[PDB]
Amino acid sequence: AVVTAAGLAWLRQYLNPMGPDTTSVTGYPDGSAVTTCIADYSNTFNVSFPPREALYCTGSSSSEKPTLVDADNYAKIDKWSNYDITLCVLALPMLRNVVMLRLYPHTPTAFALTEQTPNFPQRFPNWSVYSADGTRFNNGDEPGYLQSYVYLPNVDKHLSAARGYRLLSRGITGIFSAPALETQGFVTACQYLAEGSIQSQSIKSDAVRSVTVNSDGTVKNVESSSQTVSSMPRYVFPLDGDNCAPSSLTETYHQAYQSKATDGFYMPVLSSSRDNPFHPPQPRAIAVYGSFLARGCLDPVSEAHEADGPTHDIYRLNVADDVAPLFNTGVVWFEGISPKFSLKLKTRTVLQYIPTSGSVLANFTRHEPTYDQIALDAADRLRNLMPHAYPAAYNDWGWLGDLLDSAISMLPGVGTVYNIAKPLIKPAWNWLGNKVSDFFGNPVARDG
Amino acid sequence: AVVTAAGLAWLRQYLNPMGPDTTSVTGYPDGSAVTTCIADYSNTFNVSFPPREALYCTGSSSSEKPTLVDADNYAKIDKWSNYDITLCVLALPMLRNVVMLRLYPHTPTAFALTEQTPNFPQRFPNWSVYSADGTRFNNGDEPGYLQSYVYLPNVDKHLSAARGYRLLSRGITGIFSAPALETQGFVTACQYLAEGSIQSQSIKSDAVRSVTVNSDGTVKNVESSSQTVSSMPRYVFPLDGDNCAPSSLTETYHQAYQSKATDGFYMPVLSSSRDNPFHPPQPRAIAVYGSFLARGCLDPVSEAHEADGPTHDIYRLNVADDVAPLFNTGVVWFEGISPKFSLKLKTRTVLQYIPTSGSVLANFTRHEPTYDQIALDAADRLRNLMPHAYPAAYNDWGWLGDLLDSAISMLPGVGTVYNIAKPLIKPAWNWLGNKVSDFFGNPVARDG
Amino acid sequence: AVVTAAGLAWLRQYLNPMGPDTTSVTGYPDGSAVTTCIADYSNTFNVSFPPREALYCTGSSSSEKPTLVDADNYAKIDKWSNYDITLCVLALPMLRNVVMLRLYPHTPTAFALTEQTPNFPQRFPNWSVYSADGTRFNNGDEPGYLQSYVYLPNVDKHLSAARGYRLLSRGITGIFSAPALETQGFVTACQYLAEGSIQSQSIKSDAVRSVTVNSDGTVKNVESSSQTVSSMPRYVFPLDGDNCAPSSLTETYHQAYQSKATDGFYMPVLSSSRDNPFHPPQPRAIAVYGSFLARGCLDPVSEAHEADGPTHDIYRLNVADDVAPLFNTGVVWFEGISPKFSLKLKTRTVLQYIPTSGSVLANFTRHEPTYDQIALDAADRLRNLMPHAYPAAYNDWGWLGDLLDSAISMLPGVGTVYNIAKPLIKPAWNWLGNKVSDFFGNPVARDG
Amino acid sequence: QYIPTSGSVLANFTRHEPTYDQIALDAADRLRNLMPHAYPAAYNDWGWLGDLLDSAISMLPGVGTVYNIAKPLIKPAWNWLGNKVSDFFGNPVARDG
Amino acid sequence: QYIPTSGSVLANFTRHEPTYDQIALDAADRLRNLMPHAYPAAYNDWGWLGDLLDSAISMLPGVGTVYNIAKPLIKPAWNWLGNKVSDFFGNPVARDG
Amino acid sequence: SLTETYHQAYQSKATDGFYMPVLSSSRDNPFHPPQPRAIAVYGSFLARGCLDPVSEAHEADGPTHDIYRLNVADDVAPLFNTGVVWFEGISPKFSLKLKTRTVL
Repeated sequence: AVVTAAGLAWLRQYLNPMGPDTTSVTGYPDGSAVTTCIADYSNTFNVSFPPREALYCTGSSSSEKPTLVDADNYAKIDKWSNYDITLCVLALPMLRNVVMLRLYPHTPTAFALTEQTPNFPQRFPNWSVYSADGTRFNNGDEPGYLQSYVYLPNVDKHLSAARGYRLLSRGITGIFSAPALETQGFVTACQYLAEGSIQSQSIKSDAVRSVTVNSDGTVKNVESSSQTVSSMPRYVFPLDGDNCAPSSLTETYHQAYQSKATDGFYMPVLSSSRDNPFHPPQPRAIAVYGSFLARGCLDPVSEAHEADGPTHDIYRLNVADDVAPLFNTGVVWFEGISPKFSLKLKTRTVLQYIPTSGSVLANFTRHEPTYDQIALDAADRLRNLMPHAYPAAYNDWGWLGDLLDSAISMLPGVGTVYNIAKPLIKPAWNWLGNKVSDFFGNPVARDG
Repeated sequence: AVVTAAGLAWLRQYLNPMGPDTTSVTGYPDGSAVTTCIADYSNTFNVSFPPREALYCTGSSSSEKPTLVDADNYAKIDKWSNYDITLCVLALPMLRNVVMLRLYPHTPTAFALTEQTPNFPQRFPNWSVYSADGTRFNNGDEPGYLQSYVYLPNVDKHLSAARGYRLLSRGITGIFSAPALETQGFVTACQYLAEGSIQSQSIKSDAVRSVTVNSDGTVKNVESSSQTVSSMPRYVFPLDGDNCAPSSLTETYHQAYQSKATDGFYMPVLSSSRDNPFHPPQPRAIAVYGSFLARGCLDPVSEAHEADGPTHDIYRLNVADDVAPLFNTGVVWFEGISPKFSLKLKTRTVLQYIPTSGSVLANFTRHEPTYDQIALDAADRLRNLMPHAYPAAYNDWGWLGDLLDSAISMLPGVGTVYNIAKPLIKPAWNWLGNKVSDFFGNPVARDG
Repeated sequence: AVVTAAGLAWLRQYLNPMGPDTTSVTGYPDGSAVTTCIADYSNTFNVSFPPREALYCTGSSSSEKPTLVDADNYAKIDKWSNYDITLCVLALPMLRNVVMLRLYPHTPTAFALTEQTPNFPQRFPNWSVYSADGTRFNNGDEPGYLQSYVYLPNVDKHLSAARGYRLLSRGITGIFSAPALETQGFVTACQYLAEGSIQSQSIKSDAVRSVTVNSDGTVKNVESSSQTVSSMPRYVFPLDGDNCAPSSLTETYHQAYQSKATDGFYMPVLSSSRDNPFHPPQPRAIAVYGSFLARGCLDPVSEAHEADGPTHDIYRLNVADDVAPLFNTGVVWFEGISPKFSLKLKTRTVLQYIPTSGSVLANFTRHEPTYDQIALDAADRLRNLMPHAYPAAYNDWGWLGDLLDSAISMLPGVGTVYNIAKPLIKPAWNWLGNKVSDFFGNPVARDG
Repeated sequence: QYIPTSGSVLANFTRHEPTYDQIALDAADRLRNLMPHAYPAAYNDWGWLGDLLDSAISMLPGVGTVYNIAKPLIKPAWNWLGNKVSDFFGNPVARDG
Repeated sequence: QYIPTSGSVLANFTRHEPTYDQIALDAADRLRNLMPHAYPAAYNDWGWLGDLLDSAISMLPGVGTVYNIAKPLIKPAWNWLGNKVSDFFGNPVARDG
Repeated sequence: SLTETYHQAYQSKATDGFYMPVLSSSRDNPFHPPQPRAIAVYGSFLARGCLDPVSEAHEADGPTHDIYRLNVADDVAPLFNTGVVWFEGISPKFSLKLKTRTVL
């Protein structure tokens, strides 16, 4: 009839993963009564303009050969460094490869992605170059942008030796800095559910064509193996790549965060469902689900055009992972950034495991199978009204917890004992104008 | 603690889409806080016995050639027109292609469907003929029945330029008429959840068989490519085609509607779940999931029979669409109808969009992110006791809303303020006998 | 505001299927308002050490030929009968093939399973032999263990003629006996959710290699059909076969049941979710989802290694069924059993159907569409704290129902009228030590 | 009703509600002798049936009666041809329903 | 606003809220004649607008008035060049916002 | 089109007939002098003309709509609605008694 302490702690870490108060770590409030190990991964990366030595090419040049460093086309990228740039991070729900960084010479019209599968995508300290025309880059081309993945190795090691898993919470912080007189820029951030699924695209086999005109060999096997089959199953994400542009996100989502670049960002990525069931580790090739080109049987056609129906283009990422379902996909855009910037990324991912016997996790188990429905209902109610992001320095929210959670816990059904906790009003997060008010109208000091 | 006005309006349009009071249009009560555009499509079609000029054939005759009109086999169909006929409409949850009409010379034993993929299925003003033996019809055969799809083009155009969608409500009205002294007939209607899914049937590749008996060419590539792979993914509907016959539906479902033909029908198709999450547009080839023929590994067998396990026959419809999940499939049967009938179909589909930037929908957005749990709980409670269909002239239900919704909104949990609203009793919808009573025992005037 | 009688009866049969009081049969408390037929299958099997006449071999020997009896290698299995043995039952959620029995000469390190698809798996009265090295057994090999499936034929016949189904409850009882002075042994039991899914593994096609060196035939079709496609869809179960060993289950699950062998066991397998929606019959080849061997694109690689990513080994079972989703998988281990034992298995499966018209079920329909949310919430709350198994003779629990259900029904939300029912404490099920206490601290008489 | 044979199909659809009632059987005896032989096809859900007719008649059997008087019972007139039909308590019926 | 043509795109985005109001139209007439022609680009979300200006003016039309007095209305002085701007109720405005 | 566009639109079975009291669209009804003129129905334009960047040579042929002359002259009552009905699916041997009342 009242929220427990464990449920409240879980709610606090789920809504504010990077909060200074969230020192202890607690599991999902369903009391699964299973030996579980809750792991907390905190990582920091100082990303800046990459040097030439950590910059590989994805074209057919590095096809069978391992990664090829740029053959001193780095002059063009220095030319980029002359002017202002744009920096995007895409936080897909992938467990490892927490975020994908991308550097552009100037703001793109849309989040384009290469059709051909890239060669050797690079973990963060290295990058991989893509051409201006949306194609893989070989040496002697026109560089279009740089891309890299931020990889957590310990997450891989632990997901290896685990019977099941579920991601408890994840937050990303973006402490931004630049030399004085070069702080100009804007930061935009937005979350949105991009629910992927295990799908297989429709492909075609190759018909065999043999002409036996041997004197006694005249079989003439001309059979058509050119039928339609299914490619290997891949986890496809329906991220609206054509609408990941900054203005699109701003006008489409009203919880979208906007500020000057120096404020950084802080995205506590949130769920999109009520329940968080355990899942077995299941790494799969990730792909981004593009737009279809052949309508096919969307219009009156014959059987000959039955097969080539509405087949969407699939962009292979050449990256394999098991994703956390039902979590939002986040994305920011640091547009108009000085080239000699410095971004301190700080990611905190806390997630639960069912340890495998004899594995490492078996020595760090925790038996606190607490049950709580009030906390889950409150999480459902808040998910739909919490801001998408915050300034990087914004933590330890006074309204959070003793005020917001208490004021909202009275609403669920009539599971309420305290008559009234506190009236709740619509906040106004005008970070650009310094006219920000919290959920109870109390003005916030933008300095803190 | 009380249902809002927006939640009540949504409930009203969800339960009574064709209601005269439902003039305003409102979105789903979850307050998604996303720019949304709610579109209302109202369409009217005067379907009657088709003339010869709008009647194409689906056999191999129209395989590569476009649609072939019937080569004056129309004499047999006139022979149909001599006697009474039967008319079925199948309202699958497909977004476009709202319903599928079908004309039979006499009542079929079951909803048979052709095994071979038909050639050029026809939008409504045209029809396509199928043979009596359940096969595609070429000219010079025995016509078995006529089939057509009712297509909404604006729905296609809007679903093209939309990031996400969800179907808010859908209703179909069947105003029936016939010349005086020819009103004889019966109408049956029934809804039932036929939850389709993206599945791929198991098919076989073609083994290559080459006999190199050339003097120096003697490789003899005899490798068996005859392995088992997956066909292209299709959205399959498990509609019990063998049990879509009228009597089957009547005896199986107790909410099934029955009346004399002149009364028409009015089906407000209902959901089958609590939540209605947004989905990205995803047109796929629709198929109807038949019955399996080879048991395969359902019995002790070897590996040679491991592959050909329980593979069900799949009936390709040669029609592509993205379906609204979790909504019921409706079906009626106008049996014993005079051949020179006239049915005015009136479909109203209201559904929500997340507009794509620059698209048309972006100019017609609506920001009313209202939240309501009472309305959703009431919808869950009602879905399970609302009649499947109504007489065509039955609208503006007095019991609906101020009485039924109020009387039921007290039940959910104990989220109740008013002590008692009104006792609720089991209605008796005896439309044939003119002894109909509503949810509170008040007799209804069958005239209105 | 209070649990109904039908909801309470459903809860009782769901928690205690083999309870003597559960004579009447009741459906799921959601009031689906559909004609339903609830079927109860009670089966008894006296399993013992099989004789030579009912013992077939799974190797390539019985590949095209039907089952081959053992060619008097039965001497080795008699040698097994000299010493103590181990007996496992695996209760997967398969509707038919309720359990899978397995006999070992001595306790295995893990639940190994053959990589090659076995030949003709045997229904219970017959068994099938597997080699010691984890391979299929042909005559003249070293027998490793025996395996069989317990098959319910009536379930097959009824699932054939049914539009939809859902499994209401299932219980398995293990009355154990042995000659006097041979009762030594231990019994372990455990349930755990192993949520399977329809998956297709990634396989490769065979590239065609033709060398036309005919004088005029020099086409030289060398095209590579060796691409990557998807195998047929199979229902894969992620059962942690490497951790189905007894000690693993004991230390991993704290609700795991342990006792001396003579006590038998009684597993009321439980759900893992709140809702139990109807599903259409959908038999599929079952498979057990092993462990992957090729990391593939889990590490930086090229496109040539993109395809062969993290592909897990799949163990085909050569058995087809449609499984009940969201139910736990149970497993016991009778370790250190005398060879001349005798186990009376008693399985009770009660499950709901939507009858097909004209089918047999249509004559045994039941219209009691009762609705109850309190019962479902109570079931959710109990699922997480009920013991996994019981001694075979333990039924008719006093704490169950009038005490446990009443004491717990006050917790859900504040849907509570009676102020306090009874305090609830943590039970201690120390069946080995005869110090067992129920949910209210009342000591239980191990004799009853 | 059936008594299922073991192993037969009926054995999976059994029902244990062995309720006993003599009042219902006596009422059935009393009604059998005064119920109309047939009805118009559309005539169902009789208002007089059950809460009225069965209650009004259940007081008669012997003196197995608790409620003093339920409702007076009169002879109905089923003149379906003439549209002058009256039920067991004189209430005119709408031939449409 | 549009009156959609049948079958056209607008037909899928219609809105039925035929609200009637004469007070709003009269207030619009009264304000049109005294509202400033333009504003600084950053000037939005006027505090005086709506709850204050519209309320204070809605009492004037005829005597269609329930609230006795809302707020006295004075002539504003929009001296944007000199940073001496005052709104319709004399409250100085911060030129920064 | 009329049914879905107008919510005050009347629909019924044919036997019910109809009764349209055509209404004004304005507040005032000032007197006007008789002024018969050729009536025409204003169709849809075909030549965009200066709706797009063009020269003077295409300045003249701007957005000129097709006009359908009715070859009928009258003076119309301004500000009154235009009514329209449709008796669809009528038996050929029907009989419609029109009764018009105009007071002016």
